[PDB]
Amino acid sequence: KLQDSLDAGVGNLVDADLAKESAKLQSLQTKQQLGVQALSIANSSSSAILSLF
Amino acid sequence: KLQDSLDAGVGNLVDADLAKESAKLQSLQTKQQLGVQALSIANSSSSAILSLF
Repeated sequence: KLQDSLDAGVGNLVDADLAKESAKLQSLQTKQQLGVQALSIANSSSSAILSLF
Repeated sequence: KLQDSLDAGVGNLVDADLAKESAKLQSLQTKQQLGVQALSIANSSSSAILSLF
């Protein structure tokens, strides 16, 4: 019984809550795609100077 | 485990950060179009002498 309670306590300390991690995974992937699009916009923004001459 | 760690370290030493490279590609290409236009404006400048005489 003592070894069982000790394993359960170590698990309470280290083990992760996978549901919260799945939520942050989805939000972060969507944020990454938005960041790639924002980077493409930032590259495209320079082009307007080209036509001025 | 040691093989994987050594490979990851060499990869840190040599791998490129591609997103900054795409941004450099865009800014550089725009710089070439503007520079070609500047070279054309430069070639234009000598024309006025034919009118002056």
